[PDB]
Amino acid sequence: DEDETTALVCDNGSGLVKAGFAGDDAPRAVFPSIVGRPRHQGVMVGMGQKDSYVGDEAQSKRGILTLKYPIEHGIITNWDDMEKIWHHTFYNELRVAPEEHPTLLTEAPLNPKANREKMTQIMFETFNVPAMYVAIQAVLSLYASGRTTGIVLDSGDGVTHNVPIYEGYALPHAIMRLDLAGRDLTDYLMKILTERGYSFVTTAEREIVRDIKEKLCYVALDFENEMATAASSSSLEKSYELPDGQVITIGNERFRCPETLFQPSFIGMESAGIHETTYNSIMKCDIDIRKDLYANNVMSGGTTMYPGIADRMQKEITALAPSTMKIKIIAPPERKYSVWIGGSILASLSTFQQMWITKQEYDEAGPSIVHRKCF
Amino acid sequence: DEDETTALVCDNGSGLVKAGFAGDDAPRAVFPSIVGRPRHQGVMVGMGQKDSYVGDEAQSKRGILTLKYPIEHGIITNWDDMEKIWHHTFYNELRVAPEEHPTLLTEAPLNPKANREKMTQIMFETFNVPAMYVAIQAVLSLYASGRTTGIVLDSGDGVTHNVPIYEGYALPHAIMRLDLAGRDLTDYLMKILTERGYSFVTTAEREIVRDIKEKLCYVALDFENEMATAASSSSLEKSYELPDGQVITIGNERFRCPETLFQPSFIGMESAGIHETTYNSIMKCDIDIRKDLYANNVMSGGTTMYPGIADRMQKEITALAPSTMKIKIIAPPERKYSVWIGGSILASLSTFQQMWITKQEYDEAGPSIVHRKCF
Amino acid sequence: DEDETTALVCDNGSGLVKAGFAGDDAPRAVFPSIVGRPRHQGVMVGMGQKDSYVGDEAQSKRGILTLKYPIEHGIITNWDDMEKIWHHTFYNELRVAPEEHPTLLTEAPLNPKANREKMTQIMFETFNVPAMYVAIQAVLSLYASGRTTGIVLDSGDGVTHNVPIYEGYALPHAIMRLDLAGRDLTDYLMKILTERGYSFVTTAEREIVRDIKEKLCYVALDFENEMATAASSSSLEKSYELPDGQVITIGNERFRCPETLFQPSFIGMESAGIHETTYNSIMKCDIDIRKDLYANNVMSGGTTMYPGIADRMQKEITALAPSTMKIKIIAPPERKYSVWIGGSILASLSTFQQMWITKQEYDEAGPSIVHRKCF
Amino acid sequence: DEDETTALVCDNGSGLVKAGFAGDDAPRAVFPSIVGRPRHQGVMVGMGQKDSYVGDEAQSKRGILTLKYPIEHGIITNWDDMEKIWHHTFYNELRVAPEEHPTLLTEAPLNPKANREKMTQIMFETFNVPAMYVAIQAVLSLYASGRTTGIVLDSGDGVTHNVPIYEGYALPHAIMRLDLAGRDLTDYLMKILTERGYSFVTTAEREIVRDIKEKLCYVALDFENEMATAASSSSLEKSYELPDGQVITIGNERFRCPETLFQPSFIGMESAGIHETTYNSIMKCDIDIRKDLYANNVMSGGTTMYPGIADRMQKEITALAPSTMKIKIIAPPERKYSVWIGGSILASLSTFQQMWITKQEYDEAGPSIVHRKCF
Amino acid sequence: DEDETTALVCDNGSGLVKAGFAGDDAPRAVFPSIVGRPRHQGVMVGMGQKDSYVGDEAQSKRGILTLKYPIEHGIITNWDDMEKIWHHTFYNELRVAPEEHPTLLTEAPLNPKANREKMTQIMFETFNVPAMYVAIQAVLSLYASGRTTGIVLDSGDGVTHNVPIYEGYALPHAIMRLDLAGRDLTDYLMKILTERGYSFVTTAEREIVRDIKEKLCYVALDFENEMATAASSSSLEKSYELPDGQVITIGNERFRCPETLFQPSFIGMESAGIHETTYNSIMKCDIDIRKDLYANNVMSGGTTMYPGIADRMQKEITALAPSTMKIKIIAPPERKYSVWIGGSILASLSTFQQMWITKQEYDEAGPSIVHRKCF
Ligand SMILES: Nc1ncnc2c1ncn2[C@@H]1O[C@H](COP(=O)(O)OP(=O)(O)O)[C@@H](O)[C@H]1O
Ligand SMILES: Nc1ncnc2c1ncn2[C@@H]1O[C@H](COP(=O)(O)OP(=O)(O)O)[C@@H](O)[C@H]1O
Ligand SMILES: Nc1ncnc2c1ncn2[C@@H]1O[C@H](COP(=O)(O)OP(=O)(O)O)[C@@H](O)[C@H]1O
Ligand SMILES: Nc1ncnc2c1ncn2[C@@H]1O[C@H](COP(=O)(O)OP(=O)(O)O)[C@@H](O)[C@H]1O
Ligand SMILES: Nc1ncnc2c1ncn2[C@@H]1O[C@H](COP(=O)(O)OP(=O)(O)O)[C@@H](O)[C@H]1O
Repeated sequence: DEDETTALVCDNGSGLVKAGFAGDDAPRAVFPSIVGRPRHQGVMVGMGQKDSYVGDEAQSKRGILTLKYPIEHGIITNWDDMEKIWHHTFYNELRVAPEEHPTLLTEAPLNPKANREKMTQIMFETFNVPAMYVAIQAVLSLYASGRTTGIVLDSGDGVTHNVPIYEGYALPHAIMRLDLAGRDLTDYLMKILTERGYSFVTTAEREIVRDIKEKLCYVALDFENEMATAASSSSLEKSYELPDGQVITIGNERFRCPETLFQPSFIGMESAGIHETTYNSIMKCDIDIRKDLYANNVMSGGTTMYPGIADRMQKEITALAPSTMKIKIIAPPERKYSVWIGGSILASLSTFQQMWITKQEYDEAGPSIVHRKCF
Repeated sequence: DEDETTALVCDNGSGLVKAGFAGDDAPRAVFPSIVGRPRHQGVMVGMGQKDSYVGDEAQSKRGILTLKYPIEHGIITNWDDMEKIWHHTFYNELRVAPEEHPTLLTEAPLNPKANREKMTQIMFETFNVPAMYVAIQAVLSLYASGRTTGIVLDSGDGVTHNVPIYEGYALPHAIMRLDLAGRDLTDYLMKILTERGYSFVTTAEREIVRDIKEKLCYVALDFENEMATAASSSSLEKSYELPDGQVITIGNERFRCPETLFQPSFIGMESAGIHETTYNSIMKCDIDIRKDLYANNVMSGGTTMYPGIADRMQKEITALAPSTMKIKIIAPPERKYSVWIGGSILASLSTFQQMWITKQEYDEAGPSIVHRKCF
Repeated sequence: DEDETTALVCDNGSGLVKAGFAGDDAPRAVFPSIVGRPRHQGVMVGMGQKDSYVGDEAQSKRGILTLKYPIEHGIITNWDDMEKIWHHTFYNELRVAPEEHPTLLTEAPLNPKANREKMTQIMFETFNVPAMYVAIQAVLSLYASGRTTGIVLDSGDGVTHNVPIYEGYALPHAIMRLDLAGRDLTDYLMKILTERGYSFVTTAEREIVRDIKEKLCYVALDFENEMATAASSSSLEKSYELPDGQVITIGNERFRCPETLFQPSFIGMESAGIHETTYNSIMKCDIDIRKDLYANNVMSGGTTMYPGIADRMQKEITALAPSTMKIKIIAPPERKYSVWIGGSILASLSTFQQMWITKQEYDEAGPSIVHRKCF
Repeated sequence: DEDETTALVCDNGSGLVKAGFAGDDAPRAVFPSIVGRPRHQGVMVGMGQKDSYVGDEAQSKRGILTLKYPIEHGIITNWDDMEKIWHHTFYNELRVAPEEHPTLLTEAPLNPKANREKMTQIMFETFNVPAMYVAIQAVLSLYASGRTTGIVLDSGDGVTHNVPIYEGYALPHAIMRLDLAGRDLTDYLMKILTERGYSFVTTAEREIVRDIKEKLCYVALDFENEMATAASSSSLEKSYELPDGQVITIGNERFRCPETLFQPSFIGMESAGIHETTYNSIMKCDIDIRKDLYANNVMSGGTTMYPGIADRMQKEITALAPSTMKIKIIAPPERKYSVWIGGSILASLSTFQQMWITKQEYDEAGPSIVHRKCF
Repeated sequence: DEDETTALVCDNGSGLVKAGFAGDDAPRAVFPSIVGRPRHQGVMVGMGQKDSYVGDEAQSKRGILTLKYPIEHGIITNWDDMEKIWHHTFYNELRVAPEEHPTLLTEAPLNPKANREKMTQIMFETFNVPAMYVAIQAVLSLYASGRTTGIVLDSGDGVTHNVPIYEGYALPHAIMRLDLAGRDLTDYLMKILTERGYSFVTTAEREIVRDIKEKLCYVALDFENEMATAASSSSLEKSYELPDGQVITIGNERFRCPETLFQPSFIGMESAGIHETTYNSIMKCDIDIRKDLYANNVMSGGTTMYPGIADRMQKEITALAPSTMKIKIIAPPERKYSVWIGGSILASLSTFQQMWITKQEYDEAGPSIVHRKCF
């Protein structure tokens, strides 16, 4: 730094802009991926001294704002804020120039192809960065576990992926991405608060909804059996005092939202459970490889941190998995910051310098340079 | 070794690469002739530590690989892999230099003229081997036994040979070759199983078919009498559990594939079984040899070790053979390494040392040294 | 009929249930072979008229039904409906008694051996028909075309066969069958639409996928060469309006799924396309057979009605064919019902009166009569 | 004819049933001596309309058949077809009744004595023929040259003969027959295709092998000297494009198979060269007769039509022949049809009517009438 | 021997090397004159144990050999091997040096002038032999019979002799030699089986033929009457189970082959009968010599031992010989060693030692010392 290239590590995901420096094991800046916009209206004389709201600063105020989500479904809908997000990352959190170091940002797999170019364009040309790489999300989570073969089950905010990866980067398989992760479960809960009685309509309390979900809603081994227990619950029934005033009694609700993740039928969707994809991708592969795919079940992303998520994959997996192989869940103590931890690993590499896309490359090999390095 | 020339004893055949040192008593290194290649696909950051997997290292994996077979019919299909094989044999499976040992390899009788030269060349030019000879397959099973005359029914893995042998070795007027050994039987077993109800499409589980064959498909004493027992299947069936959650009950199939051995008509092949050729080759031989050819029916190679295999040649041969000579089937308890063990004995003789072709001789007489020394 | 024995001709395969009578030029009753099942749910006042939908009746509505396919892989996956399908054939769509006429059905090559009997047993024992035979799929397609010698590339409606045929009918050997089919392709198109930007899921729109395939998706002469022309689409992009209200611009898609037929490598499957097998099967054959196989490339089945596929076989076939024999495609003008037409010819011969199984033989000799006649 | 006896001329040899009429110089029917048998198997509806295959009709199809050889080694193994051969000759080629004319067939010298009777038996008694004679093969070839003393060297398909004949029919000498002619050379070539690399196993391509031999494989003056020339051949090395697809490179092979005829050591036999028999038979005869035996070296039969066969007998003969006599090869422009040309000569004789065996004679002088006229 | 000079007694003839010492009663060492040479070829590490198999050692094995003959027609055809034949006879069976013992050999009457000297030369010059006499062959059977005068019909194996012998030394006026004995009979049996339906031409199995002749083949009483007995078959045909399971029914052949002895006419020889020459030589002699010549028709040599041979000469002789005297066949019990016994006698008298030629006498009067005593 100031004479060494030394990159950053940015996991500009759809849930947290997990930024931090190269070779670190903690992301310095962690702040949401919601950009805020007013709705309070009125006159002014004094003001909040802002009018453009970004990350944690956006989050701060919710009572005066409607919280827009720049990245939905791994597609960045609004690019105008993205320079300013990254200006909030480099200048205003990490306290660095875009010029001093590259920037490793994340690509959510099977991304819309125009975004890959569009992003770089904002960086190099408009925000002068010496280099950058838009890595493949899921792959970074493999390296985080220290695994080098397995089935990476990354359920981050916006997208879930069942990615079988081999020692050397895999050839197209049933490597897949699906929207069914954390945001979606946030949107399901609100459905179910509609038939409850408690009111939660807008963006501003939707984030509060996402909070009520994360820290309580344990993953039932089977919904139906804990459903019957709901009748004379004692440990299923507790009140989650809303931390700004209200009691939010949650009975059946607690293991109703987590079960939805693996059974999209509770929404009224036809999508496959994430444990179905697990079977599909592993069975497809040669008989002698299934043993190691089922041995190494990597489960990263914050969504796979609900209480009792671990014991859920012990029956779900054994269902449509044979008796000819060991079945063992890999779930590292922390796993929310999983794509960011992996990029840090790459940045400790000097080959990643030459596996990243240079400033000069953009002008020298046209815009298609992007897809030339990310394949 | 390390003090004397002391060769290798190598059975570079199409079934097992039976490697070892000369003067050794067993092939220390023994591993099938399979070259592995990827098909993991997906996201790789790890590495299987090869791309062109070979031998035992390939054999480990089956679920990540596709299995090529480099010597088919005792004919080296691709010599480029043979080069990678020997680089794995000498250096990494025997942990010796070839710039030290001579090498005894095997030749399936009556091969292409080129194989003999192609083999010698890779040895002298690409391993600087002090000397080597690629002795003639079937003949060696004769030296193993201590026998000096007989009819060698070497059924290796792609090739069957009816070599009536004498100490002044038989001329090409009695010796015969026909493709009908072990690999050819494997692709029939699955054939008749496709209509059963199990699937053997990919290569890696074709190998599994080869396993099922050896340790459960016994040779029918009379196909027709065991066919009739099929009405009351009980002794017929017996499940071979395959650990991917399946059970493989095999009925008439257990003895159906072995009768194909003796009747190529079920293949669609118009050729004669192994018990017919026996007659042909003795009837070609001189009258004053035929009683002892029948005394000395040597039945070698790993294919001729299925349960009940030997006893079929006690009734079939005797069928259209005379009743005027003592029929004794010579089928030792072990005849897998019949060629390998015989190849040790010759590699412990010093006249076989002067019978084999030195490094320098190859420059003195070209590639053609082979056919100048051996025929 | 009712005054003549007049059999049926039924192509009870993976296509439609093509029924009609012996010596008919068309299958008068034609309705598919998908079976429909309810899923309307809730309070119900009337009824959907039918409980289980069969044939055409099922195909009609899909928005109230979830669509089973009782026959997948040429393996009858559910027998219970087959009974109503033949009841739907004779009684309500041709309005005859099964006891009036015999029945000619199809057997796809290397069917499971129980399926052959199972079918017969419900027909003869549970519906009674004076006689019936389950003829061999491909062989009928030869006589339909009018040839008597060639390479029949009968790609029926779920199952592909490369049958080199002669005046005598080929023995198991270079007659092969493979699952690699239109219905399999259907699941490859929906696959690629994920982040590309379209959505297809359920059963009811899987059938629409099959539609999008047939009438717009033509096979590239070489994918890679029309792929690059994609760069600016003009001859690629066209719109397929889908009823629901939504436009389906298809660029590369037109020839991307169709190439996958000839190239299961893009699926992720190790298997070889059907034109590789065409070479394989011909090199397997004896040389006094090969000149007429390339000379008369008979291209049968509903898969060779795909647009730009015949022209695909002018370069695919000619590629690894000797220039020592003429090569010329025999393409019939229509060949979807090639197996039905050919079976009609057989049901219009009297030699067939003795080539079929009479009702009474089934009770008289145990169910192995099936395999006694169609071996 | 229809009032004149007028015989046929039939050379029912082991290579061609050379039939034609009396006094002709062309055999009308010439067609092989191979009777065909199926091996294609299968079902049938249409068929080839035959199931018994005979001569050229047999030859036609090879891809559906295995070609049996009724006459091997001048011994007719299958008599069942022989009526049908002769029915294919008289009725179906020459277009005559067996009753209208006699039939002159050939006896290969030193024939198994039961065959002479066995043949007549089929004719007179079962196929009513007014007369017949089974002439002595070699003798007919003498008359063809117009010679009346010499040494007849008939190398037809199955048997070679060195027959010294005097003006009047000879008294037993070293008049001999040997199997070493054309068929045998066909069987040697296949040996040598085994060590080449090209595959030719069965009956069906063996006839093709016989073709590759006849029209290319020139007779070396000395093998060994043209062997050295093989190194940088230009006129020795040419490719015999197989006329149904393949190139068949033939180098050393060309003058390797023809040299075998005179040197049985290349097989691995101990038999005498045909030029050794020449010395033996001539030297044995009185000193004053050798001059005319060596003057008239008659070389008939198709086998003695390879290119450079003529110049071969100019050194071979002079080797062990003195300086006291002229040495001159008699080899008529055509000489394949040599036994048939000679019988035509006999049939222009009216003494041959009385030197043939009458219908009536068989019943009137028992079966031994046969050996009474042929001595 | 080691106590007296004691010669050998050798009746060095074509049918056996009848060897022994002087003073013995029978030849100990008896073995046919066959020299073996390899013929199976090939490469080797084992061996046939000789490469110039000779005598008893050659006769044991035959299946790996081609059999040279060194004395034919009682003319020693080759001397090169004869030396080696004696090197196995003297050294290795008689177990003594020829550098240490004299030698009684045989002279077949009327040998060419070199033969008498050539034999003797290898014994004096190369074996150094102390003394030797090569007595005259036929004469010895005379002394063996007890006779002093008579007509010796000495028929060993190569040479038949009609020797009238005087009390002393007869003169040439009726002594004759004709080559027509045993070995000729052998080539006629294999001859007459070829038209019958068998082959046994080659040397290795010719010896077997020779075995069949001697212990089976009996001379008829007259060909013509047992030729008429041929009508019935019961007394003709009888299977000669030849070890190898080859059953050989032979009818007229047992007594068809022996007649050839008395009749060269079936060979095609214009030479007359050996039984004709007997009369001729006695009709040449004076009347005061014939009465006792007919009293003494001495019949010696192993050819004169077929059952039915002797008794035939009571009808043959009396046919064209007078009835005024006693025709008595002196037919000894056994007469295979007939020449060996006569030499044993002579070699048991010391005056024959003194009638024989010492070593030094060879140098002292050159090679012509031979014809000086034994002319
Ligand atoms: N401890 C937790 N238990 C279960 N779900 C959680 C937990 N932590 C985070 N999540 C959920 O996962 C989503 C946040 O994912 P995040 O890692 O920020 O996303 P991205 O990888 O898209 O940047 C949120 O919906 C949140 O509720
Ligand atoms: N019991 C058995 N009968 C038959 N095949 C067997 C048996 N046991 C092992 N085999 C297998 O069959 C094949 C025999 O071929 P092998 O003799 O090793 O061949 P090559 O001479 O071609 O190297 C081997 O692959 C071996 O593992
Ligand atoms: N003219 C056509 N071109 C392409 N496909 C067509 C055509 N006509 C009908 N189809 C539809 O597409 C499929 C044709 O191929 P299909 O018969 O399914 O073959 P396969 O044996 O490979 O499954 C059928 O499902 C059919 O309904
Ligand atoms: N032109 C030729 N040159 C050399 N060999 C030939 C030629 N013509 C025929 N032959 C060979 O001679 C044999 C055919 O002999 P053929 O006259 O038909 O027999 P037969 O007299 O037994 O009826 C075949 O092996 C064939 O290859
Ligand atoms: N006991 C026998 N009966 C009939 N033939 C015999 C008998 N023994 C020998 N012969 C035959 O007579 C010939 C052998 O004569 P032999 O005395 O050995 O000859 P030579 O005096 O030339 O050495 C052989 O052909 C043999 O088959």
